[PDB]
Amino acid sequence: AVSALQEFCARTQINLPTYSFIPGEDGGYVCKVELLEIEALGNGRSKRDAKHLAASNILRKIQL
Repeated sequence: AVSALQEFCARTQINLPTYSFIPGEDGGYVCKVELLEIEALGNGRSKRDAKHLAASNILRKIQL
């Protein structure tokens, strides 16, 4: 998902997204992504998983 968002950003000539991670309540990981003043979260058992989930969510918000 992250690659798709970064590619999207390139094609649309906008800034790249930034990410931040916090411990999840269930012992997993929660990721926040910020781009063009849009926020989205992702929830998974790893930073990898959460990062892509967050990227996917924010991508839809901006792209669609």
